[PDB]
Amino acid sequence: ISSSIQAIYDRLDPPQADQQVDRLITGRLAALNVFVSHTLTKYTEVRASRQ
Amino acid sequence: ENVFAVESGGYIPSDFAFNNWFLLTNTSSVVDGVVRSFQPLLLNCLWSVSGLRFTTGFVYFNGTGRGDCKGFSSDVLSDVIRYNLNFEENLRRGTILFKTSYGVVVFYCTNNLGNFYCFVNTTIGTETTSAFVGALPKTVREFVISRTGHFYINGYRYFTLGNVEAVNFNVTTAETTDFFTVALASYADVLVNVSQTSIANIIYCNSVINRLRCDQLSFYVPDGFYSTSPIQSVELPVSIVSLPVYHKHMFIVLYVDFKPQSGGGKCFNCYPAGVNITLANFNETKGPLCVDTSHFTTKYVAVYANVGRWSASINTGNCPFSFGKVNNFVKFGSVCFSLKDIPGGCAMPIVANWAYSKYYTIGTLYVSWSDGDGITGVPQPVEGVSSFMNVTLDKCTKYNIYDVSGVGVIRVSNDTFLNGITYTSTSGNLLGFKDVTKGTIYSITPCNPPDQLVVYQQAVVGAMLSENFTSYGFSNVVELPKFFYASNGTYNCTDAVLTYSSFGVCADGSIIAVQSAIVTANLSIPSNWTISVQVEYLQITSTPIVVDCSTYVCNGNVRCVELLKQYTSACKTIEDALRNSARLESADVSEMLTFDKKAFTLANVSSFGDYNLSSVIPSLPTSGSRVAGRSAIEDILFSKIVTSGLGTVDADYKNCTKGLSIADLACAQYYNGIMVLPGVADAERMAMYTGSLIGGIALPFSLAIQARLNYVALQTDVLQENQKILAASFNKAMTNIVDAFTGVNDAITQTSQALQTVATALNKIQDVVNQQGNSLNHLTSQLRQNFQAISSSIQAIYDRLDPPQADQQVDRLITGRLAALNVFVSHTLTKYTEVRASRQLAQQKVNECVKSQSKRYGFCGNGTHIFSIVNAAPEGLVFLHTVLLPTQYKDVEAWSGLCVDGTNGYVLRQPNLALYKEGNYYRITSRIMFEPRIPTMADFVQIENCNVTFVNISRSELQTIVPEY
Amino acid sequence: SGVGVIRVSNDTFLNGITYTSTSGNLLGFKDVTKGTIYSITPCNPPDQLV
Amino acid sequence: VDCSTYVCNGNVRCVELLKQYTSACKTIEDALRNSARLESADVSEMLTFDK
Amino acid sequence: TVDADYKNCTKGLSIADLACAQYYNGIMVLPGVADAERMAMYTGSLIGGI
Amino acid sequence: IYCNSVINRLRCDQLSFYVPDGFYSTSPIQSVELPVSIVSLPVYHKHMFIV
Ligand SMILES: *[C@@H]1O[C@H](CO)[C@@H](O[C@@H]2O[C@H](CO)[C@@H](O[C@@H]3O[C@H](CO[C@H]4O[C@H](CO)[C@@H](O)[C@H](O[C@H]5O[C@H](CO)[C@@H](O)[C@H](O)[C@@H]5O)[C@@H]4O)[C@@H](O)[C@H](O[C@H]4O[C@H](CO)[C@@H](O)[C@H](O)[C@@H]4O[C@H]4O[C@H](CO)[C@@H](O)[C@H](O)[C@@H]4O)[C@@H]3O)[C@H](O)[C@H]2NC(C)=O)[C@H](O)[C@H]1NC(C)=O
Ligand SMILES: *[C@@H]1O[C@H](CO)[C@@H](O[C@@H]2O[C@H](CO)[C@@H](O[C@@H]3O[C@H](CO)[C@@H](O)[C@H](O)[C@@H]3O)[C@H](O)[C@H]2NC(C)=O)[C@H](O)[C@H]1NC(C)=O
Ligand SMILES: *[C@@H]1O[C@H](CO)[C@@H](O[C@@H]2O[C@H](CO)[C@@H](O)[C@H](O)[C@H]2NC(C)=O)[C@H](O)[C@H]1NC(C)=O
Ligand SMILES: *[C@@H]1O[C@H](CO)[C@@H](O[C@@H]2O[C@H](CO)[C@@H](O)[C@H](O)[C@H]2NC(C)=O)[C@H](O)[C@H]1NC(C)=O
Ligand SMILES: *[C@@H]1O[C@H](CO)[C@@H](O[C@@H]2O[C@H](CO)[C@@H](O)[C@H](O)[C@H]2NC(C)=O)[C@H](O)[C@H]1NC(C)=O
Ligand SMILES: *[C@@H]1O[C@H](CO)[C@@H](O)[C@H](O)[C@H]1NC(C)=O
Ligand SMILES: *[C@@H]1O[C@H](CO)[C@@H](O)[C@H](O)[C@H]1NC(C)=O
Ligand SMILES: *[C@@H]1O[C@H](CO)[C@@H](O)[C@H](O)[C@H]1NC(C)=O
Ligand SMILES: *[C@@H]1O[C@H](CO)[C@@H](O)[C@H](O)[C@H]1NC(C)=O
Ligand SMILES: *[C@@H]1O[C@H](CO)[C@@H](O)[C@H](O)[C@H]1NC(C)=O
Ligand SMILES: *[C@@H]1O[C@H](CO)[C@@H](O)[C@H](O)[C@H]1NC(C)=O
Ligand SMILES: *[C@@H]1O[C@H](CO)[C@@H](O)[C@H](O)[C@H]1NC(C)=O
Ligand SMILES: *[C@@H]1O[C@H](CO)[C@@H](O)[C@H](O)[C@H]1NC(C)=O
Ligand SMILES: *[C@@H]1O[C@H](CO)[C@@H](O)[C@H](O)[C@H]1NC(C)=O
Ligand SMILES: *[C@@H]1O[C@H](CO)[C@@H](O)[C@H](O)[C@H]1NC(C)=O
Ligand SMILES: *[C@@H]1O[C@H](CO)[C@@H](O)[C@H](O)[C@H]1NC(C)=O
Ligand SMILES: *[C@@H]1O[C@H](CO)[C@@H](O)[C@H](O)[C@H]1NC(C)=O
Ligand SMILES: *[C@@H]1O[C@H](CO)[C@@H](O)[C@H](O)[C@H]1NC(C)=O
Repeated sequence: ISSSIQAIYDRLDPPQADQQVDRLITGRLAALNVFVSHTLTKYTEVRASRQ
Repeated sequence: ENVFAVESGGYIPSDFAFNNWFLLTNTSSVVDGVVRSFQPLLLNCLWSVSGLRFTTGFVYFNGTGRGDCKGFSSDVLSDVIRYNLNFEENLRRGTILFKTSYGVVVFYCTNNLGNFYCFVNTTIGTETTSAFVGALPKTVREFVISRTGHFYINGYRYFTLGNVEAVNFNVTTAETTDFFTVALASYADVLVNVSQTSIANIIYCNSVINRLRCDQLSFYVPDGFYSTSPIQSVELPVSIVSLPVYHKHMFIVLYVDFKPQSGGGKCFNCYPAGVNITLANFNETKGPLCVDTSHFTTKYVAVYANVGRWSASINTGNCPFSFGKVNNFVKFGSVCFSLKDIPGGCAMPIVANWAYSKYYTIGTLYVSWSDGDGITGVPQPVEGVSSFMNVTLDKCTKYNIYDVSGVGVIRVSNDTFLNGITYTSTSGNLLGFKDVTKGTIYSITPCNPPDQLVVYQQAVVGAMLSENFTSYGFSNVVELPKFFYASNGTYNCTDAVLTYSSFGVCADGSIIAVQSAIVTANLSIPSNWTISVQVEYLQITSTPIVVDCSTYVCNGNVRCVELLKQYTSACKTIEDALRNSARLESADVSEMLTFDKKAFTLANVSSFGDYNLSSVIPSLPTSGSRVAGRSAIEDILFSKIVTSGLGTVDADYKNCTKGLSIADLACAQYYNGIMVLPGVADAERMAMYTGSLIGGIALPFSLAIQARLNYVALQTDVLQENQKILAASFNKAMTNIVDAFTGVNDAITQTSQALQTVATALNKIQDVVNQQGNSLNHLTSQLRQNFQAISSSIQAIYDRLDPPQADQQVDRLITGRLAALNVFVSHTLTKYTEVRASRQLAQQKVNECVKSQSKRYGFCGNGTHIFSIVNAAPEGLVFLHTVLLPTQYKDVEAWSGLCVDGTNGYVLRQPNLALYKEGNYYRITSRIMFEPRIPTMADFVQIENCNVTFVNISRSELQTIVPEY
Repeated sequence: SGVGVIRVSNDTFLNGITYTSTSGNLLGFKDVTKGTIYSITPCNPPDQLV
Repeated sequence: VDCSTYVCNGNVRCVELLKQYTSACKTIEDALRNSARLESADVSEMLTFDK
Repeated sequence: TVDADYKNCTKGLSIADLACAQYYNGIMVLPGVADAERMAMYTGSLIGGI
Repeated sequence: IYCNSVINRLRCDQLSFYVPDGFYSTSPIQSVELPVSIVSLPVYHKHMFIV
């Protein structure tokens, strides 16, 4: 429904709200896992550059 | 008796066996694992009753009527009563009675198909509606009643009774030896270690450190820096801001009335009598009731009594909001309600239910809307043209500001901006807003932004804060260039146990920053030499993991596998990335682990005399089935480190379908298609490699070890005093580090240089084990997650649905589970790249330190190096380095210049060193050190002069300097 | 629900009626009337081919 | 990254729901922490001094 | 930004700059491992090596 | 090729006419139809047909 997680809880009964929020949790954990790959990649490239 | 005194505050003492106390469940009790849950394990009172006599009593969850409590007490409203039974007549006679808010309920069991069945006598008005409820589980050892009427027997919820005031349990006891304990308990938040489906040990997530254990599912937390946000204030003011608007106002009031059936002539639970429902002002001759006004409010009115176990409610049904919840500033372009169906609108069922066990849509509310705005739902009435702004400055607040909502601290701010009315980050969070009527700018700070905690030896030793006051109960704060730091630090330490960029933290939690032969001189030199053994660990490998992608994704379901084929090469690319990287680890480690039979037979205590290397040489093959076995320090190390509850890598598949017992983690993850390959570095091949490499120093053996001293010290250190006493000193140092691995022994500061390295090594090894466990846990646990489908159980989808519709549900699970694999592949490949660097460092450490004698400083221990020992460790090699250190540190004087035949003078161009004379010898050494090592040609230049600051010598006495001048 | 081989097993456990992995798969169950414990093995777990 | 704060924006109901994502945050944030510790070690080793 | 400084991010006297705004999202840039002082020290020593 | 033999199934499931030397995971094909087993807690068997 929204990116504003508080707005989901403002709108909905908790059983239905939690299944909306599971979409945001699953998305945001994927967004972190992408950023971790960017970060680790850059450290490996930089480790070669430092050597 | 096996019963205990409750600790003050209500906790269960950490040594307790949990002998017949069960982890409660609504379903699916875990076999082995670490789990975090709310459980009734915080105890408000506990006592026992014993079968010499019997007493019958009614115990109220408010604590009334309880027994004589042990160790501690509290008078709060309990959530649960636990009865724990020592004895064998179980529930097969006697009764349990519940004073329910409307009457007495009796539970009892009977066998009058020779086994026992259980029945509940709900009694109302003195008519008894006796009901069956289940078979009795065979050996009742615990049963538990919640205040909300859940009844758990042996840790499973057999049924529910609805709210209870008081419980009585009534028994006649065959012996004086019979007893049961009783406990009144409250739901508390705990981390639990479960083995063979029984509680082994627990911790409570109450203290700052235990919360950091719980939130990482680990009983041990490795040293490091951990992010945490402190728990937020339990209830919050509300603040509201909006643009002024004409306050035309409306109430949507919904009234629900219904009656029970009664007297059994119409059966009390069977369908609601007397149902009446209305909206106010729903004159349906006008059509659906519509919100004409700018602000509206929703009210639900319960006209019915809560007679018996009857309840009623609105539910969201299929709407993107709930009735009631639309009062929270939800906005619409138009919204309308009806009790007759309306087109395109969702419907909210007006549900009555009895006992949460029979449910009736006594009506429904039909609701329809346009998105947009001009209609807002609000908590309470409003009037006129003027509109309030309601704000709670400087306190954490729940806000709805210009139709944006969240939680934070609202504060008036020094900025002025012409533009806009709300200000936001890239992430769309509110950062501030403008009071449009007044031109003031307010800023939003999230209350409890993340702090960061420094953990060292499983206490929080300090914290890093965005503000200048002592969170976490620390004593003092200091400013630093980019944050505040808070600690119980005395600022009187110099050795850092952790480092974080430019900053070192010492063991007190206190924080710090980190970084002559020319002269007739007085300089300070060790007249005695002492040796220390220093310990370092490098990971050599990680146990390769290969996943059968088809089995992981589809759980073996045949329809799923046919659908998975459409994901062209998706499995192929995942599983081949894991296979290729496993093949490279196997090649590299197998290349590294050499052997040499000659050196291996020499690698023995017989070959070392005074030097008690007995603890580090590989053991004889007492089994005969091997060339070698683990050393004493290897067995201590492998046994001292707890294999993770989150996922094993010591897998063995040859029992996983013989099936004589319920699967351990190794088989349980193999069922999910995850295979740990056999370790590339077998304990035999490690003992062979390591033994050969220790034997490489025997290639007279103590005299060769003494020759390694001679690179520091020629003349003195071959004297029997040094030969014997340095060997005795080595044996003492070895005795200290083998004790330190064997068990916790306190380090004084002098031993702490060595003993901190042992503590550092064990924390690094336990961290490697725990990271491997977590990586594997995150993969297996994702199978439990349903990716916006009906269920994670792929067979259940096919049980429910026609194949065309089922396959589109399953595509959600396939897409999710292929993403979960792709994440695990990145974890795995990352760890192999980190380990490849660690392995490369380790094999050059083997060359320089272990085989050679390293000429570097600080590369093998903080001290002057003589030799190294290696041993196996978890996924690892561990190193012992032996190093020589100043003692009896005092003046030994040093000379600029030497005067030759009393007539010619010698001046020296070797500033890296110090030059000194003793016992008819002259010796040149690093500026503060006691190396009896001789000077050389072209260190000295010669002049037709002498000075009184020189020493005096003939051209034959020059032989003490060199034979060459 | 699922597919697998159900087998009577040597274990005894007091707790629960169903037993599960971290992945939420059934690993076994208890016949509540009789106190026997049964274990579930998935038929055709992955082998590996050279 | 504080994975809990990134995913849930500090909302308390969300954090209780996020606990069900067993070790998902733990593996993200420990990968970032371990790699940060290695960068700090390597650069701190490289940047010598001689008065 | 990566030139972060957290010691103003809750004093709150002005609306957050990017450094605080991303810290609100739980993203922390650690202090640079190579401080301008430690760089000047390393570099100076290494130029002095001639 | 026809995905009938053990090796040809391993070719087909990798979309390759050539399979490189190595170790390949496979689960053998399952029995074509299955008995049904049912377990449930005892309950009062009041019964109805929706025809
Ligand atoms: C099998 O399934 C059943 C359901 O079929 C599960 O039953 C539920 O279990 C959960 C816990 O897992 C229960 O929640 C806890 O209930 C405690 C008692 O709550 C009742 O009384 C309080 C007032 O005393 C009411 O507020 C509750 O709810 C009502 O009020 C809210 C207000 O928002 C309404 O929304 C509801 O509609 C109700 O009208 C209940 O009537 C309660 O104390 C407990 O609170 C702690 O935990 C929450 C988070 O879960 C914290 O926010 C809160 O701050 C409390 O924790 C802190 O406070 C304690 C105080 O001593 C301190 O020690 C610490 O500081 C601590 O951090 C929580 O709400 C739920 O009520 C229950 N439902 C039913 C219907 O029974 C079973 O548990 C499950 N079994 C297993 C084994 O999994
Ligand atoms: C979680 O709970 C289980 C069960 O208590 C713990 O496993 C047990 O751990 C103990 C040591 O804490 C092991 O005991 C040792 O076993 C060896 C080998 O038999 C023996 O030589 C030692 O003298 C000692 O007895 C025990 O074997 C092990 N039991 C099982 C069934 O695994 C586990 O360690 C707990 N985890 C945590 C983090 O608390
Ligand atoms: C616990 O709840 C019980 C039941 O409501 C309370 O006991 C009753 O209290 C009323 C008012 O004093 C009396 O009329 C009843 O006769 C009491 N019954 C019994 C058996 O005592 C009790 O007072 C409550 N206790 C606490 C600590 O709140
Ligand atoms: C629970 O209620 C049932 C039904 O009222 C009780 O069983 C009846 O008890 C009376 C008196 O002994 C007998 O006349 C009936 O023939 C019984 N009916 C059946 C079906 O057995 C039962 O005794 C109550 N449970 C108790 C008191 O433990
Ligand atoms: C830092 O010092 C403070 C005292 O200045 C310690 O505070 C105690 O904490 C324990 C555990 O919560 C309490 O039982 C005590 O009552 C507290 N004492 C006071 C005076 O507040 C704190 O534990 C110390 N922390 C560390 C890690 O050293
Ligand atoms: C208590 O249990 C005994 C079992 O012998 C039974 O005879 C008695 O009627 C019970 N009394 C109550 C009040 O449940
Ligand atoms: C119930 O079990 C007891 C146990 O000895 C037995 O004596 C009695 O006959 C049984 N009653 C029945 C089957 O009705
Ligand atoms: C239904 O309930 C409402 C609210 O109490 C009331 O106005 C109305 O008279 C009741 N009866 C009918 C037939 O609507
Ligand atoms: C602000 O909201 C609170 C919440 O109860 C209320 O008590 C107070 O009257 C409100 N102030 C104004 C100006 O409406
Ligand atoms: C505060 O506001 C005034 C006027 O906007 C400005 O001169 C001053 O520099 C500001 N100081 C800070 C710290 O924002
Ligand atoms: C921070 O706290 C300390 C100790 O109370 C105090 O001396 C100092 O003035 C405070 N302010 C700053 C900016 O350091
Ligand atoms: C502070 O450290 C110095 C040097 O180690 C020591 O002499 C002194 O005793 C220490 N003081 C305390 C009490 O920590
Ligand atoms: C060590 O050497 C001695 C003889 O030098 C020999 O008797 C003994 O068996 C050897 N021990 C081992 C385990 O190699
Ligand atoms: C070597 O040290 C170990 C320490 O446990 C001891 O058991 C052994 O007897 C010692 N052997 C010699 C030759 O000193
Ligand atoms: C495998 O089963 C056999 C049965 O003979 C047993 O002896 C062995 O200990 C079991 N091993 C494991 C790791 O389950
Ligand atoms: C190295 O050892 C010396 C002498 O024990 C000690 O003063 C110094 O602080 C140590 N430095 C490190 C980095 O361990
Ligand atoms: C089989 O069960 C009995 C009793 O539970 C136990 O003594 C025995 O050790 C078990 N053996 C195995 C291999 O599970
Ligand atoms: C932080 O606030 C202080 C207020 O005294 C100000 O002097 C300083 O310039 C600010 N620094 C940053 C980076 O915001």
